[PDB]
Amino acid sequence: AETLDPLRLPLQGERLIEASAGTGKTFTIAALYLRLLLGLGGSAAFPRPLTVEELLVVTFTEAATAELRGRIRSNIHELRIACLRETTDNPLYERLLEEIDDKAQAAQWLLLAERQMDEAAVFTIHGFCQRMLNLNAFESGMLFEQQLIEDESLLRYQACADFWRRHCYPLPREIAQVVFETWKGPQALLRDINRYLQGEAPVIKAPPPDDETLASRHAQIVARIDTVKQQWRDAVGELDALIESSGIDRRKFNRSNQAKWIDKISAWAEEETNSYQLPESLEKFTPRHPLFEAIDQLLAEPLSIRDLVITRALAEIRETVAREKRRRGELGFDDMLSRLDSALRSESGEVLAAAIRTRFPVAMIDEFQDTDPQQYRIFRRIWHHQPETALLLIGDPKQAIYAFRGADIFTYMKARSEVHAHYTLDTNWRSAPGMVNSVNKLFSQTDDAFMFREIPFIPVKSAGKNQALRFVFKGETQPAMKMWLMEGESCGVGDYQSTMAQVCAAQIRDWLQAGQRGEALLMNGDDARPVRASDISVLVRSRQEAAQVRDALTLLEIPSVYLSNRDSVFETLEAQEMLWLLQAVMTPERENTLRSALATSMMGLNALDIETLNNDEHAWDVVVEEFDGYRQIWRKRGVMPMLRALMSARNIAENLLATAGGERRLTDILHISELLQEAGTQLESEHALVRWLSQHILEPDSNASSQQMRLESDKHLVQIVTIHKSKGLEYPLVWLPFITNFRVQEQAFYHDRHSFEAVLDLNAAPESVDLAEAERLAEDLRLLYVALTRSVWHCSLGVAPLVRRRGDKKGDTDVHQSALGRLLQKGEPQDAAGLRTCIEALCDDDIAWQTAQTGDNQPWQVNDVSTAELNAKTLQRLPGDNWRVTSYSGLQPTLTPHQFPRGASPGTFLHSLFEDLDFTQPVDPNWVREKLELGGFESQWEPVLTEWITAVLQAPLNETGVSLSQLSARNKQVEMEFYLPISEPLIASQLDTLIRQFDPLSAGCPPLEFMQVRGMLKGFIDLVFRHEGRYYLLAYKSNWLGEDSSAYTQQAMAAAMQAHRYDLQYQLYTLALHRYLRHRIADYDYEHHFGGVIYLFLRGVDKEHPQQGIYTTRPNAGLIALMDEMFAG
Amino acid sequence: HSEFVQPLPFTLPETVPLETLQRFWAHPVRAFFQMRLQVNFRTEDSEIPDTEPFILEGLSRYQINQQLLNALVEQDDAERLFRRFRAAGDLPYGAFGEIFWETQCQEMQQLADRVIACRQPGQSMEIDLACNGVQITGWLPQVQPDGLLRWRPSLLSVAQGMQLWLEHLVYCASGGNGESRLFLRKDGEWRFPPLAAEQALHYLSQLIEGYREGMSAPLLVLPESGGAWLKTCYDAQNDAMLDDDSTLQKARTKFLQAYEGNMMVRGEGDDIWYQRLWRQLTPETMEAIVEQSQRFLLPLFRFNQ
DNA sequence: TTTTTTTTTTTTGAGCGACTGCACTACAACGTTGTAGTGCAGTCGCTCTTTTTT
Repeated sequence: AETLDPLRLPLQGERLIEASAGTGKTFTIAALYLRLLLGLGGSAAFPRPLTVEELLVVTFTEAATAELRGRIRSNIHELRIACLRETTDNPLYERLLEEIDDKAQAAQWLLLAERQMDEAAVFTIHGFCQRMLNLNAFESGMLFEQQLIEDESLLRYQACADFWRRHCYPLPREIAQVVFETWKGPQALLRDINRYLQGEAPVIKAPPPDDETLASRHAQIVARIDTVKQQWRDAVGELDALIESSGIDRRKFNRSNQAKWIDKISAWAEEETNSYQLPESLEKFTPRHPLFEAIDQLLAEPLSIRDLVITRALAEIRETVAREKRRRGELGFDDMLSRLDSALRSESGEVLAAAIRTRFPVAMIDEFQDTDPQQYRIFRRIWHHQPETALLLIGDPKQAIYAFRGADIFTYMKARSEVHAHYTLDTNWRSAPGMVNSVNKLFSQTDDAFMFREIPFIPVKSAGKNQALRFVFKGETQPAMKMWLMEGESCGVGDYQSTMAQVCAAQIRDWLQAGQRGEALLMNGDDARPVRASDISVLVRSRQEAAQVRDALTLLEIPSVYLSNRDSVFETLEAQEMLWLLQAVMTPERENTLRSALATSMMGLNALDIETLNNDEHAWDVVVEEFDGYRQIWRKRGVMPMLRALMSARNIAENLLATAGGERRLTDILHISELLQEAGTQLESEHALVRWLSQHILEPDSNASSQQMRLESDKHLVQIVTIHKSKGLEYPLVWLPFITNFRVQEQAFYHDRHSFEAVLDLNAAPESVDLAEAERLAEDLRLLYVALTRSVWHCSLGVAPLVRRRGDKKGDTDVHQSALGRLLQKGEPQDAAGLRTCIEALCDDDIAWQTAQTGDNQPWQVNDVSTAELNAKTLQRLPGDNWRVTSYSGLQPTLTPHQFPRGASPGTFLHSLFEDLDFTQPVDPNWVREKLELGGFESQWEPVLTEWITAVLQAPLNETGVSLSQLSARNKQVEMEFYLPISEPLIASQLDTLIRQFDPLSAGCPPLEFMQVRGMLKGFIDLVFRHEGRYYLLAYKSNWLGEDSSAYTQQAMAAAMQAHRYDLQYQLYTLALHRYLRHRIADYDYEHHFGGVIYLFLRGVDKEHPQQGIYTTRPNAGLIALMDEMFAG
Repeated sequence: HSEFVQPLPFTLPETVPLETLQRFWAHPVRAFFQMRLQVNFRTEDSEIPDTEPFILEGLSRYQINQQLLNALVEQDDAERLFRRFRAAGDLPYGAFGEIFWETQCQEMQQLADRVIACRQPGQSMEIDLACNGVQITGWLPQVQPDGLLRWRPSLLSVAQGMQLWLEHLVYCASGGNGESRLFLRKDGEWRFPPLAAEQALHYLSQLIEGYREGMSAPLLVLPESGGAWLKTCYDAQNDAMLDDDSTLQKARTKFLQAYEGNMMVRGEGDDIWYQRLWRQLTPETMEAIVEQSQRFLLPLFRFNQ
């Protein structure tokens, strides 16, 4: 390998950058981005400078892409400032400014890069795949709009249930017995194959043929058993082997066990006594007959139907899932990768790859250790050997810890074998040089410490600016790595975990007790910093050991947070308490639910309070009244106003903040309230949100929004974090209590050492188990390298002679089967004394060891401080007056028009019919039939409807007898919308008396009550029309349910006007029309131009009665001026 | 937030039925919640599953085993009950339901060969007792002349032993010289020898004092974890409790194993009645539970054979 | 076409592997008996990760 310089890297072909742990990888990506933007390098430069929309940056985590985009934006701004100033304070920026000859064009290009930073092509893997599938949809074959689903386990379980229905149901008893012996149901089969159903489908070594069913395999194994049974029945009754001292003379009784075994072939499990009839075992304890060799050939491979059912499940369930998602049109996260790989798999899609070479002629792929084989197949399809396009795989093989998710280090080894050039980062900028020397000492004990040939380890170099970092104690300078060796010969798992958790808690309380007095410090040169609780971090691997660390740390009065906590908030007790509270709010009449909700820990009441609440009826009446008020707020204002009024009236938030350990409960209550408010806006009913909350309590599925958050940020806490969640982070002091605990992989799923493909061995062959255990040990070594390289000042290790084997004292321990003992004992099995000598052999100034001491003196000291007085500001006045833009409604034989259905929708339909129809042209019956077809009414009403419409249009509505047919198109104006201003507070008492002074219809009609309305008033007049130089208004009222006879005279219409209060609407219409004719027409008089207002009741118009149906009214011409003066000011 | 445990005034009534004592000693914290202050935390019922039951586990398996054990205790036709359970859809379809019914019939026949080996026809009798000025009225079902015979398709637990001990105390106090036997699964058996009237009345007065103590204050007597701690600390050979550090650590290990179980078995601490009192199991409350279990659950393992 | 009621929970791990006790024959020390090796059965520890993509 070679060293990497960001200003001398040739950006041609494929390059492989191995950025070590703690190195400036994110800085190197920004440096290469600036190099690709400005086109720097000279002979090793790009042939042309590229824009922001041509540089492709690929990183898996979305937050990592956002952080990288922000860092690249900051680097672009800093380089633009340094190019405008021709000076900088950074040496890499100094060399970047020295490499360019021109300054104005580079500054203009950096300004255009800053302006085009929003359209930067820095996406994720699945985001880039979705963008390429939606962009070039023709060559790929992707729909334009699709619905992404977050959880795929439901459809996978449905397809597994369908496979179990269509495969396991028509089987007979002799096959279903073996199927039941393999798996109890489809859930166990899904739990077995769930790591293979997602992602790339693996290749099964020696698969069954496609025509072999379960019955053929069952008959084959039955015949294979029956042949051995026949050979035992033929060769029975003889004994010719020599009797040994190990071989007891009871073997004939075992032959009796083989005498009763051959009755039927309905079973599947043979006897263990056939193991006594093996020629390889009898010789070690003379076999001449081939019956023993036939028994050994029968027991050579396990008789199992499991592999064929697993192969049929992997052939059927994935196809059913893909067919269901093609039917529903949905897509998944890995489905984008599979669709892009199938598009590039085709013949035309290669040209699509050229389109990608037209789209981005460069690629910088970050986090190449987390690369699926589909992703590398795509990136090899696009950017293998084509000219003018560059590929930069920036990754680290020593950090590939996501093999459980779908990543694979054999893909990285294939990529390293395919590419030619290699570059590495020598300098490490994170940790102290003592920790760097400890890492380079522990991992360079033997050659190829990561046990693979294509993953070499190199000694990294520390930074020059961080060479003075020292974690100093009260005594002297503490070394970097302190391997706390637990003393003893052999120990269990739980006892070792408990002792190392107690030792870690004692070290945490010793660092915090001496840190608050100015003894333990972090010193950079001469600068010093006291160690707070946020500096010490415990690195665990599982949730159970994290809970063990938290329980062992909360006993010594030390609060700790779990950053890797992915548990749902709906699975706690607070969600059930909120469900009980919502059920008590929704149903406050039944006292049982209210009593069950009041006694919860959220309210916080004693048993005496509940007893006095059950005894006193008046206090329970007050509780029922305030819960009915909460129900009224919940029905009127929503979820969060009711919850805030409940938390403010009961004052439970202050009581939970006063209680120790209740702040996390309060943050969980607030998050549950936020999620209930987010789900309550999408639901109309009130009980539907309660059913949704009960369903989400019953559904423990984990979404990105429904996870537990950090409880507090101001108070420093000990941060427990898993190894996968600590990748790329930074911690001052790191404690590793369970770095020696290891777990043996049982399933046989490995990768071939030549083809580098995923090989799944369904049979229990020992070679596949060893080849899978080697990859498991390499994953454990990579986890060890990730967990060791996150400390800056000090890391502590927990070493112990752990024995996974069930024997207590066997003379050897299993630490060589772990990741730490493979570097300590150099990959050799030793004893506890051998482990102690291997620990004491590598003793330097940075690496020391001490024994594990079990002992506690005092938990901690609180050292609390007083709180200053604080108050909240109060608003002096009202926030706003009653300003609202409202309308009039805000201030308030067999076929006949009498038999028309009375409603709001037929009224609006008749209003639209009178609006759309022309008054000059005669009414056509087919147009009425078309309008009834568009509206959806009955077709039988149409010939009566058209003659009723013509009878309405023939009836004149004026004091002179003017019909609607005499109005031309320029004279009419339909649906005039007006806005009317008012600057005074509209008092109803000062307005109703002014109306009653002039309007004769206000003899009855007691006055309506409305608030002081100041602002604008909306209105929609139906029709305004002029005739013989006089303007007229026309409105439509069409409800008219209570009249069927000819009783709609002028008295009944006046009573309807007084009842429905259309007098105010007509008066506002006259005021608006007066103001409109005053603004439009110069030299305007109200008596000369205005003629009156006509109300047209549609169901009251008769052919013989011209007066019935119409209602003509003229104001007194003095109310309009006073109303204009009142509305003006 | 003040503590939920408060000394409440409670007067012991004259007539306390046997059903109230059985509901108290089935779960004392639940009986303090749902009967004294009448607070019963009613959880919502489970939703309908999306698929047919392929396996049998939980309440449905226990009901199937209960009906199969009640059918095999009278030597009835198991095939008729198989057709009855298959016609309702509670069994898996086809051969798998037959395999499940065959293994459950094998297990229930293995249990019935021990149950009806010492079974005699007995009728229900009346119980009218006067202990410490307290009247106890009730009925005991299936009282045979050999003693008390109960059978349940469950595991070896301390709550069923407490129930059998309460029935044996209420049976031996009014006549009834004889043993009391309960047969569980996996060769589990609770046996109590016959006692005199004085010892039975003394232990019944102790249980009545525990009942009147549980209504005023929450009686922190855990059956499973307290019984595990006691049977780790008890020695049946010398009739005395050990006090060495190894037994005191193994009893703490058994208490932490029975309180919070593994990721496959629901522990005793995962309950809606215990999380209301305390959020984290403090060692002071742990020692209080240990003292209450040593005070109350001691004749369970003292007279066990 | 009218109308009645009712408050009781229950269950849930088992296969892999070792420790120890009893039986059972092979073979050498002193025909018979003590010691050694192996098989079967009752009883008991242990243990079942990690995560994010529009």
